[PDB]
Amino acid sequence: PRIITKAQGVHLWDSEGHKILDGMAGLWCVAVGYGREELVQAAEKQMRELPYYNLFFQTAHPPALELAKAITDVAPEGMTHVFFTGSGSEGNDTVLRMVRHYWALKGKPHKQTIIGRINGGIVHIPQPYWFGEGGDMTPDAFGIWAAEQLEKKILEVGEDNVAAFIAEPIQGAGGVIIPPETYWPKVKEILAKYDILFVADEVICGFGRTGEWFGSDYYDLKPDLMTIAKGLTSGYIPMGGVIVRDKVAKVISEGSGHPVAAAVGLENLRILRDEQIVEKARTEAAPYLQKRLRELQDHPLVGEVRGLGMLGAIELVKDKATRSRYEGKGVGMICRTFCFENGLIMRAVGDTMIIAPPLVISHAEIDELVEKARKCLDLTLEAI
Amino acid sequence: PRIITKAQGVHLWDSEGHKILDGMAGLWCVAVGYGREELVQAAEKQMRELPYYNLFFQTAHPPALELAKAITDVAPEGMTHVFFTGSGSEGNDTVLRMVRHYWALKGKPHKQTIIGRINGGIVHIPQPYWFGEGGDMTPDAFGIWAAEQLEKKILEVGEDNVAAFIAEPIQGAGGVIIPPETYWPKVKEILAKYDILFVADEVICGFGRTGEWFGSDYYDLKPDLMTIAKGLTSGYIPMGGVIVRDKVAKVISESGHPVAAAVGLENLRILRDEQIVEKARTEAAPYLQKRLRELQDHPLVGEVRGLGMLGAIELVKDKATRSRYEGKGVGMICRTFCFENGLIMRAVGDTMIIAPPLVISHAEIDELVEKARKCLDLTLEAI
Repeated sequence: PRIITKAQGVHLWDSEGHKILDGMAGLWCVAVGYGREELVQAAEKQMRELPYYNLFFQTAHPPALELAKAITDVAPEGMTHVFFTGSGSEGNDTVLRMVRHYWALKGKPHKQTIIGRINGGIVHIPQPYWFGEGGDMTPDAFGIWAAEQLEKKILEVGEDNVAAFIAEPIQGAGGVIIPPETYWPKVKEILAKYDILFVADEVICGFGRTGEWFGSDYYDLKPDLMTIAKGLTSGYIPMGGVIVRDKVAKVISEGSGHPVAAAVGLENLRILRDEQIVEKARTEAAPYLQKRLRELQDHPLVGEVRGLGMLGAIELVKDKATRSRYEGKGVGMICRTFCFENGLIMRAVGDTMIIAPPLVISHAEIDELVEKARKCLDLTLEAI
Repeated sequence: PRIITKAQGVHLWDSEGHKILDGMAGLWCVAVGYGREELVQAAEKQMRELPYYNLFFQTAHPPALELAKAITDVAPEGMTHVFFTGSGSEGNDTVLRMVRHYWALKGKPHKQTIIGRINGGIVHIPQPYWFGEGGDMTPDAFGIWAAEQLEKKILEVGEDNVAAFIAEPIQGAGGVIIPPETYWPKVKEILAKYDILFVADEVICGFGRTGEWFGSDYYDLKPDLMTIAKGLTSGYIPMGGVIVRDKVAKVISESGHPVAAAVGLENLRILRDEQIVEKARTEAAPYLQKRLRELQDHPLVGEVRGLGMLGAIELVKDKATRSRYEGKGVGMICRTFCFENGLIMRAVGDTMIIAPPLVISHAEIDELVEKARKCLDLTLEAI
């Protein structure tokens, strides 16, 4: 366990003066990067004024109402309400209660089952991970097939027994599973046929991570509920939320947020907008990040490099043609260790190395990342 | 009323300069009172060095670890572990899954049912509310009966099918339901007979509210799990948690946001180093309970009850029968007068309730009860 004494921009400094590039932005959290005093001052001002309370007695410009309006401004069309929580985990619980409450109010209490994906009361369908699970199929065909497994499960369970499909636009913690380009159009086509709610888990994809405001923007999804956290405050203060489409909010309405967290969240969103951090990540940072990341495709250890927006993944293989793994050898952990010893935070999911840098990472910092990553891929192979 | 421009000690100031005594401590949470700059500085400091992280990389003295130890320091017995959450509600969600997981890992997956109380997979037993439900029984005899309904319900569901009993030591949001003195002794007798977990809901009672550190302390309860929030940070930043007994944690074994934890750590340090819990018990609570009970002569008041830093006033139409102005919205009338006259009291039905900041002074207690009596006058005159 290394002791950090400073954090600024994309870098940590440990107690030994070693400078570390944080390629995971905290835990997918620190969108604007470390050391933005403005977020400190927003928490300090709100805590010093009136630390807590709402309705009957409130401050002049309550940050939560302004936060919700600002969230709905950058959210997909029709997403008009926001219910705030203390965390992303509390958000995903809140959302699953909302879908079942929604159907109960609609007079359909049998609509109880949540369909989710492997590695993403509850039933599961295959995740759209071509690299590990697609075999010799084309990405396009494996994406259509995986999406088709949602329809099968809806009919197997029974539409009148299904409440909702829940999914991250891109599975984060499961290994930056970027689906084939056929996947989401096919899922939309299936969702169009069935009276079930679609929950977009945007706790990782939300607030700039794909180059759009939300992963739902990236894939033109029209979810009914979106769970958010993390990037919402750039991780400076805990907070989650559920964004709700107008029709759903209308049903739930007939049958909130802490001010200090909301003040951090409002200021974090304002910075992302007024400094065009999201837009510049899409147009300037991500093109450089993805081109330079894939330059590692030549490495003997790298079976694949994938990524879009500010997400990236590097697969560690034993043979490239067959996409096999150094089974049992804990290659991911070994690579991660060398990463930590050479001032680079990547995380390992299996033998997948994943990165999600702060959105403000510069080209020069991207050069530092891919340089340190190749450096540790050599160290890993040599160690094997 | 409406726009608040300054909050200090036990008072809020609106934009026209009216000083309002917050008799509810935010919503049961502002234990140390408003305007404590130490908590601001703790959050500010922790936010600017490193905002967030877990293992592999950590700050020099991670606040969550110290806070766990500080909490267990003041917690009962062998409450050894703390698991942090973002809120009290998340804490209560976590504790219900913790008890069910505990019995799964022990190979008893049928132990699923949670026993709660009315006004507190789920089954309910009567709340120990003598004023509203005891009729003509003595409080002592009503309290025994209410507790005995816990045994009946365990046996009715079947011990093998019950995971846990969950209760606040004193129901807060339900209207400060202070039980008869015989209730918790009889409940402990019952719990001692059956192999179920006991969850004390301490979101409201924790961190000094009863004059002890916890409601479990006041009634010498030995819960297996305790849910906490609110006073833990004095509401300056949201946080919740679950304190776990050693035997539960050992089975469950087989992290909290650093800024929230840094605020909770300094808030706990203040409650201890300035003896705020102790002085509430020995100085503020007796004065408060005394002056509150002087309202019992008011024609509208059917009962004053209270212990520690909790208080309740029952508004009745007829004292002897304990009857209510049915349908006439009396509690809401009274609360509106309170707000207009610089006093925040919550209404639950026709009970007015208070839970002031623990630091409230005798002068401020005088202020509260002068204002309460004025509004009891205004309420009865409007009726």
